[PDB]
Amino acid sequence: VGACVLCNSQTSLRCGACIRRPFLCCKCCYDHVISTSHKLVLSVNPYVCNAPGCDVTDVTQLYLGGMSYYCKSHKPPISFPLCANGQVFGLYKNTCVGSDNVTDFNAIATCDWTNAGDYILANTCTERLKLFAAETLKATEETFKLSYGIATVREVLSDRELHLSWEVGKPRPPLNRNYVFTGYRVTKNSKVQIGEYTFEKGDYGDAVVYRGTTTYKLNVGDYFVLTSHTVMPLSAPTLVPQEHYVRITGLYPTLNISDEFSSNVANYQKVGMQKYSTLQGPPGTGKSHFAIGLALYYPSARIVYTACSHAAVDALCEKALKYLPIDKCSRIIPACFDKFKVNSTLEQYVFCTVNALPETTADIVVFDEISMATNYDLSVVNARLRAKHYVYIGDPAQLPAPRTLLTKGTLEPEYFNSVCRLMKTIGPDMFLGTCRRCPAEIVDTVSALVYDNKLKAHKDKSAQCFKMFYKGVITHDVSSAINRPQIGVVREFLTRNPAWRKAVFISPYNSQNAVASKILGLPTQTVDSSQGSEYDYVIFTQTTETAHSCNVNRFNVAITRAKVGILCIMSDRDLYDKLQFTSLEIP
Amino acid sequence: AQSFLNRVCGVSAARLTPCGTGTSTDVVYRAFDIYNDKVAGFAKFLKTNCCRFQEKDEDDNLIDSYFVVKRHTFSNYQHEETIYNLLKDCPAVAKHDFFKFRIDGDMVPHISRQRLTKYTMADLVYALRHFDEGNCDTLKEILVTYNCCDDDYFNKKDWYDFVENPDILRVYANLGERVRQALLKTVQFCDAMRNAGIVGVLTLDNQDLNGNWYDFGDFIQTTPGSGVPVVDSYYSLLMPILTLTRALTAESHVDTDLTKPYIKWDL
Amino acid sequence: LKYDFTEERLKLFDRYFKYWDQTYHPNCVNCLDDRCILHCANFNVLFSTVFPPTSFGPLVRKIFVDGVPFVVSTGYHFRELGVVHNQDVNLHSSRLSFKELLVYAADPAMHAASGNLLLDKRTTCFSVAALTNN
Ligand SMILES: [Zn+2]
Ligand SMILES: [Zn+2]
Ligand SMILES: [Zn+2]
Ligand SMILES: [Zn+2]
Repeated sequence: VGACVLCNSQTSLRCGACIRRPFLCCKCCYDHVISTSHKLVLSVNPYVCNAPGCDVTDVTQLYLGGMSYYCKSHKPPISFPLCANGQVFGLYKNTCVGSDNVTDFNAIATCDWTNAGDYILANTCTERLKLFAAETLKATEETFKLSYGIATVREVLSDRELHLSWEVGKPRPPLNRNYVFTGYRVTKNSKVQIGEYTFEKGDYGDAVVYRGTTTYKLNVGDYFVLTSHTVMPLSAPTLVPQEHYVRITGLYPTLNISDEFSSNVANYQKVGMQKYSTLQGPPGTGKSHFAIGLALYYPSARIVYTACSHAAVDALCEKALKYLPIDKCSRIIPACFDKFKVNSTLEQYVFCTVNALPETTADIVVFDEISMATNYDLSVVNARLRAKHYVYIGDPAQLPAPRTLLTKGTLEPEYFNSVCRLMKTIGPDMFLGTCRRCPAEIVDTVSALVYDNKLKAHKDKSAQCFKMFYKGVITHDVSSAINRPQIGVVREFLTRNPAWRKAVFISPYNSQNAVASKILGLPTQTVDSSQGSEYDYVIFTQTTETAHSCNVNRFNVAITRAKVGILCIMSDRDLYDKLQFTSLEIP
Repeated sequence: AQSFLNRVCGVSAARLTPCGTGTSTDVVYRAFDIYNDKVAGFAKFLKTNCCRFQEKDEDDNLIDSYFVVKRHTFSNYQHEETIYNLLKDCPAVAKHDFFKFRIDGDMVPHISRQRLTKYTMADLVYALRHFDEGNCDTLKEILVTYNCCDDDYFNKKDWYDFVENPDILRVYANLGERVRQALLKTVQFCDAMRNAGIVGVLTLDNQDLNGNWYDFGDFIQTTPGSGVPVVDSYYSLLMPILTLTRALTAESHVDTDLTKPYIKWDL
Repeated sequence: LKYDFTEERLKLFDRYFKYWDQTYHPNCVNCLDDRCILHCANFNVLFSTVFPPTSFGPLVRKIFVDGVPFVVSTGYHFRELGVVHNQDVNLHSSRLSFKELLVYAADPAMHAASGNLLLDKRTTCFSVAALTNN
């Protein structure tokens, strides 16, 4: 009972072949049945021949034989075909108008979401078609990630390296990046979860580093299981309609303009005359400064600082304790940082994530790393918050979401989601003028590279940001990257200047950083998990020159973390000749 | 320095004298039971991070009331504060307090436990299950503290012998009621944890000599009303003391009242 | 809180009916047939005029479902059949079906507990509680 997802016409039927059970009206249901292998349709009664011992389920072969669906073998003398006249018999058989966008729905209902074209369709279809496509993609991705091992914790070394274990013939654990694992500790005869943890590659051979919430200790026998969830039918669209007001509706201007946020104050007015403000936020250039300056700019407006992961809200909390009074601040964390009141929608400043905040409505809500976000979550947030103003902090020239199912082709920075799609068509509305992190060295190169020279060269030319020439001798295994010639090269180069024994080692795959820390001793940094984390001295080796380690935005976000100097060892020349850095030889 | 003392002494009187040294954690030699992968056993140990402040009384006389204050990491601070917030109703929990002091340019957290006892249960258990006449200062102190006997009693030799001087039994008699009270409070506390959904274990070293509890470091959370305690080690270790001190002698009185006649049983 | 009284039943029956040559179960749930049911229920009717009246009726027991406190009924203490305990009782559960919802809504346990104390001086029957404030 409801409006069909292809016609908005009131129907009662759902395709049995589709996992998501989409409402389809008689005309559009018939079209979808005949357009794919969707011979299963669910209604008040499941469209199956309810005869003793029968198995036929297709609506085309089914006949309304009396008060029972029947095939030809089990039909009584009187029968009636359901799948007929281009509209299967059912509720409101007259008012089924039919649809035009049918084949896109069929391809959405049948694509495995492996080719890049599937995601192109997912980001280029109609509104509700895009919503349903995101729903189906989420369901498929969740049900795919349930064929792995149980991380039985054994030989806990210190408070970083539990050393883990696996259940022999099953585990395929991608310990890299944000792969959430929950821990279960068995007490007597009962068992109970502990909390989610991310896990990381870590030093040497099995000293795997962990990190997460649940500030408890750890114990042996607390086996970890890869988390899974359930999909909920989205309601809201990707983005609310945009309208520009003639005045700051519902807010009042500021009584004092702070100097550090004055450059952001020039953008703190137009956030108030439009429904939402789009920002091509440069990597780490005081986006948190913009957020806290807006908070101080509108102290009477109720603001929600939301983000995909809580580590993104970590910098928000840092800048909050920098300037935001603790009294009017909430830090919602489900069962990370908790220095505010937890799970309290009644607050001036609200800190939370996309997975824990319930339904609410504010005046302005900030949402960061919109490049990291997906249109599914971009609609979830709309189905949870109806704030007077929105703002989407994030530049698709920073990082994509890890679409692990995306195997064929690559997704464009605009095609990450809808808000990043308009990041190139309508572009930004405000912009972070002053560069709060990088000097002229990195800023000039990244601005001439992809930011269209709009990033002002902030500090002086570093001249310690060495670019290293190397050809490549690389070896790999099951899931780990190893570059022994590169490890030796960076060992030789690091010995030339002992001051570089503080530069963190960055790696496209954190197992290359693991073998480095086994030989180099420098800490590990994911090129993906690099935003926020920043150091004056950094050393990074490309390991491989492939698109997953040589795309422009990836190394942009990796290099925008170098405050003073970066030791970038690359095996390629597309960026080497593009880079205007200080060129050095090969150790 | 002194402002740290003033902050620690929150609202209850001001009769504190620092047994430690300002911000220095005084070290003590105490009995402990601990089992964590690397080590396991029940024997004496050296406690370090415990700034002890013995509260005195009017006329500057000392009394058994020690405002132990402990410093630790930040995650532990929040975890303990949450858990103590859950269970701050049962009369079996010693009063707690949470704040963060600035000894230097360091936001180090603090945890305050007020009106404790100088010795824990584990000390009393280990004092009798490991008796040695050559080193029995702790037992003498415990006995003289609660008016079990006068200190002059330790001059007549073989006071600690059973066969000679059987009066030693009548001295151990005046410790049963304390153990019975401790058992009652343990039952109350266990009921509270199972009510609010706590999973963990208990040990004699955490309970004072009045029954109050503390040290909720290793407790996890579940769905409320499904918390399961573990008490096998507690009871098994405490078990031999009960007959030795004659804990349950009150049960034969009219209404478990020491000032009441005997229950007149039918023949 | 006492609700068993089996020993007092046996005491009284032995003190006054010593030589009655027949098995008497104070709790009729152990009888062998309806003849035994009547024979035991007769004595039960005699004895239970001594015990206090407030200890008859349903037996409640607080249980927890998905971390929520509930007051249900697990048995009855009749004036003539003794004590009957429910066989299948679930202490902890996540979510309720329709039948369980129905049997819990029908029970007088929550309505009685959530109500207020009532003393009625019009009648002489045993009051329990009220539900509204008038
Ligand atoms: Zn379908
Ligand atoms: Zn339709
Ligand atoms: Zn058939
Ligand atoms: Zn009978």
